[PDB]
Amino acid sequence: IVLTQSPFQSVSPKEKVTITCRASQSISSNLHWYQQKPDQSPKLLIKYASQSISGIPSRFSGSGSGTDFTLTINSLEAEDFGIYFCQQTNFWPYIFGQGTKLEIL
Amino acid sequence: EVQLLEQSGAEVKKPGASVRVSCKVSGYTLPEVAMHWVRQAPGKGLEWMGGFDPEDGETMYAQKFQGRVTMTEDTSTDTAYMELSSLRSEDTAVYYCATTTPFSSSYWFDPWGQGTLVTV
Amino acid sequence: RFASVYAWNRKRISNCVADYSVLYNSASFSTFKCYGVSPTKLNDLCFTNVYADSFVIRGDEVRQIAPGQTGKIADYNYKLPDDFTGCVIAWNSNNLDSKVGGNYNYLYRLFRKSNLKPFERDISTEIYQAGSTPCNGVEGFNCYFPLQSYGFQPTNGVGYQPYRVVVLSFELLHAPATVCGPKKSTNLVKNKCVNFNFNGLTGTGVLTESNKKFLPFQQFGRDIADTTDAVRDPQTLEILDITPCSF
Amino acid sequence: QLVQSGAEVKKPGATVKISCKVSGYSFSNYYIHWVKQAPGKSLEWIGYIDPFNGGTSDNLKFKGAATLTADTSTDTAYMELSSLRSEDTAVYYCARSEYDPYYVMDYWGQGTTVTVSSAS
Amino acid sequence: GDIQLTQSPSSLSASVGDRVTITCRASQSISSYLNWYQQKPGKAPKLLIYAASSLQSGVPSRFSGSGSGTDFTLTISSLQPEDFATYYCQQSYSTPRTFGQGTKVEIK
Amino acid sequence: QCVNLTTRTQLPPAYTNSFTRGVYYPDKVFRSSVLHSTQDLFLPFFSNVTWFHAIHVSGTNGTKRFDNPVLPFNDGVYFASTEKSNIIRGWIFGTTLDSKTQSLLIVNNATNVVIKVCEFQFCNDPFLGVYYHKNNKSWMESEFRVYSSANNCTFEYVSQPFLMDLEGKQGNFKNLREFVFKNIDGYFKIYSKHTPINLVRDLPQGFSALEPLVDLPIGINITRFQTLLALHRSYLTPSGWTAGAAAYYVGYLQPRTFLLKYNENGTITDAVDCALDPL
Amino acid sequence: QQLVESGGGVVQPGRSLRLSCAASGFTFSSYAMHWVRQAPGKGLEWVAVISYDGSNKYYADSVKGRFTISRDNSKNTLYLQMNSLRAEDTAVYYCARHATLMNNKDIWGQGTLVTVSSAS
Ligand SMILES: *[C@@H]1O[C@H](CO)[C@@H](O[C@@H]2O[C@H](CO)[C@@H](O)[C@H](O)[C@H]2NC(C)=O)[C@H](O)[C@H]1NC(C)=O
Repeated sequence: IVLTQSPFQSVSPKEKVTITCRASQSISSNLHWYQQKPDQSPKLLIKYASQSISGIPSRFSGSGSGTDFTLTINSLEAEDFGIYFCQQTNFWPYIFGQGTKLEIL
Repeated sequence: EVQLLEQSGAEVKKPGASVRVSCKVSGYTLPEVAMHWVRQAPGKGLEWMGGFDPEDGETMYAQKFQGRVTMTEDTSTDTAYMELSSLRSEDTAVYYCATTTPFSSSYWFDPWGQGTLVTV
Repeated sequence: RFASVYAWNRKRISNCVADYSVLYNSASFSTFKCYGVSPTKLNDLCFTNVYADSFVIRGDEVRQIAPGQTGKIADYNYKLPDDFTGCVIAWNSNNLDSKVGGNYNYLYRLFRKSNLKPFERDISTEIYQAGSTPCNGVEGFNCYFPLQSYGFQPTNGVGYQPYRVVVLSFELLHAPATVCGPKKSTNLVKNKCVNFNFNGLTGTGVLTESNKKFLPFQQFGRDIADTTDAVRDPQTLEILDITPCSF
Repeated sequence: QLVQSGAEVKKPGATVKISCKVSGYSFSNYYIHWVKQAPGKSLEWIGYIDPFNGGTSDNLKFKGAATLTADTSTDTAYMELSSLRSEDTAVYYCARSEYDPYYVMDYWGQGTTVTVSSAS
Repeated sequence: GDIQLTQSPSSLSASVGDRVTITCRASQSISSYLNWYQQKPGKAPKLLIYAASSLQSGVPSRFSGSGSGTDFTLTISSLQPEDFATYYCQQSYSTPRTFGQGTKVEIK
Repeated sequence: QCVNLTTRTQLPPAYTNSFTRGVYYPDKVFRSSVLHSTQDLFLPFFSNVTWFHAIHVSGTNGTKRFDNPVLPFNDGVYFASTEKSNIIRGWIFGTTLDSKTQSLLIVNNATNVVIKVCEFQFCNDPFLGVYYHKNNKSWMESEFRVYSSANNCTFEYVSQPFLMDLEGKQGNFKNLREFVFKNIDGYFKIYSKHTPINLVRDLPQGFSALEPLVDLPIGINITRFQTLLALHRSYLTPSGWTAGAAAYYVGYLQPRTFLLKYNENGTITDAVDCALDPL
Repeated sequence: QQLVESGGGVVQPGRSLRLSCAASGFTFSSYAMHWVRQAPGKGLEWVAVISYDGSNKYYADSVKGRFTISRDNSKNTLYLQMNSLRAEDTAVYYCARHATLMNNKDIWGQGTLVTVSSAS
């Protein structure tokens, strides 16, 4: 249940920037995505990696199949990027990925 | 020594059917005596059939009646079923159950169950 | 295969090896909850008769399954008492239980004549009278079959996939406690005069090895002053000698 | 919403008790995740407690006797972390969770660091 | 007395892909205790609709049961050539159980 | 099942003198060249050991005579089997040899020994019905010739064969297999030795330093027992059982002091009684 | 999963015949079973019920000749004795099961022909 989505980001903003959670051979349909800010309590953005929770802009969509999931921050600006953690599921050790730091030009 | 039971009993069937013959045993059990069978038509001689082979440990069948006649064995309740099929005209006869020694090398049928007539 | 939850299996386990550790080495049980006290502290604690309550339920039917909770599965199939020193171990078994078309081999009691008693079940196929007019084991009006077929399909949802659930109700009774792990058995050190604790046997001295032929029934030896002289291992049976170190 | 205690600095070897209060929903019917956040590193799930019963499915990564109790009178889940050490100088989070395996860490506390040094 | 059923029509010659309406009317008010059976002459009665408003596995939505009380209907759609058989309506309200007289869909 | 073949013959049991027999290893310590002294239940020296000729082939017309009455298990039993081919088998210990009292049942097959502390129902003549399996030409042993039911069981176990017969000698053999059955406070303790017995059937004057096999928790007070015999189903002889000839020895134990001379290898060589004679 | 019925045939009126329905795949013990009649050109007319879960036998008052129904649950079988027969009862008999909104076990045998006539 290891997640190694993406070390960090360095691209021009306002592009459909993708972070691909390449899970292990544990092909788990459930997943999650949270947004962590520098010294800020993170908050789950994408619930179940397909469903959207109330109060989240559609700039960052989430999808994926089996183990390999993806999060596409479409038109990500210079005011939203941060760390983006992937969150595991039913597999008992709920280990979270190494996160997806987002730096932009 | 040994009391052999009835094999089938009073069995009568019209043409176009099939009948079993379940030879029962008492005083012994099934997997300690080899089974054998004998056709005996009224006013005719003997016609050996079925059988358990002392050699090969296999349950014989008459070479003249291969495929047509089969047998199963239930050792606990000691029921040795003999299944007939493909009824013909001259099939009606007494079907004797007999037995030979378990070990090997025996030709005699010392205990038997007075046989069973069938109907064609 | 597992059993139904209206008729679950009561596997009484006595005389058992250290296996809670293995239960942690699995690390695959979805609902691995453990009650009374935290699971790890039951590692070397030994109960007499661990009652495995073996069944298959749904991912939403395990919502009802909890110590002291109610629900169709917790009221007509398998009720869990509030006081629970056991360990509920559920894991998604959609691959195993469910087969193509729907695994209806398991059944469940959607409704019952009454409620279920702590750690019991109901296999009584007697058709309950949902209403007033009787049917007496037959079907008809104001009477329904007590058993119902699961929906166990390979396309069942995560909240409906067939979870294989074993409820290891750990039971500390007055009988000798059988099912325990290593019992805090530390590794032995050799050639060091120490206080060997060999199944309660306390004693000090240089612990070397022994060539003394202890016939299988000979675990520890003794001396002329009721002092053990040659001892043996409880975990990985091996013989040893003693010479009390220098005074 | 979850609230925690202020940031604390403690001693090695000893223990500490952090608390987390809840408001906005039924406490006794909603799990309480406890998750560590290492100093400048990734996250670590330290466990969760059921608000009603002792549903303390505890992580095995660190056995620092980080027990989880709770109180439905004051609606506060207590994480008692024992054997404080350099590996505990991280920030801990109570988090709202589903009462079913739908476990999601979406509503958190403020996050309380338990700093560990050779002194206060 | 016994609960009487009447199947209308008792026989109906149909064609490819029609929308036939086989009503089973009951002497009493039966909530949903009616079922539907398919049977070629000489075969076993294959259940089509149970509770008179619910499909059966293996049978697609071309069959559709509806109704309540005294009036029930097998509303078959997109009649394919293997649908032409003897169909039956069955009550399960009280004992004894009575079946319909049978309705035969046949090709023209 | 369990043919009632007790013939008619009680076969008055003869008497032999257990000169230096029945000295097991009682202690849990390995002592070397130590002249220890033990206050345990031993077979008395030069004690009347009842020789039970079990299957008694008579010289008139064969017609072997069956034996093995329900011998008392009063305190402990020293059993000495001499039979060449393993006609002797496990035993049927128990208080009533019936239900409500779990009758300990040892049974030795060539594969493994089977120990069952259950509530058995032994019929008149518990024996081993070693009949011809007749499939693959085998010797299947019907065990329901011992009891009639097996239920209410608390102990069950399978181990290495007790009665190991390594004949291989054809004389100077028929290994004296000795077993001390000892019902210590709900614990059946079994001892053993395979000895290359030289004499034909009498107990030789050797030191049977019996080594113990197992200590099984029973909890029931065994007061009787009866050995089991492997009987082969005979043929039409121009139902049928009683193959071979069987003879063994039964002595009883007493709580009397013994001296135990251990050796440099920690084996017992000298053993002198204390309540035997002035010397 | 399968139902076998005894051999039917012609019988003189006023006699009695035992008719067996043996099941395979799943047991008849857990469920009930029914006997249904079908004459050439006639609709399916239920005849009788047997329910092993308790103990009771329900017959059709339309055809009430005390065709007594009983069980042999050791081998998944049920016997209906046809008593006080009449010419109209000549039909094929079916061993059936009703799926009443709870189970899906509607299994039917091959069906055998009983004939009530003095002419063979
Ligand atoms: C356990 O069993 C033994 C053996 O049967 C009992 O000892 C016997 O007691 C009777 C009655 O007093 C005597 O007649 C026998 O001679 C005794 N046999 C010997 C020599 O041990 C013993 O009393 C039983 N103990 C219990 C508690 O039932």
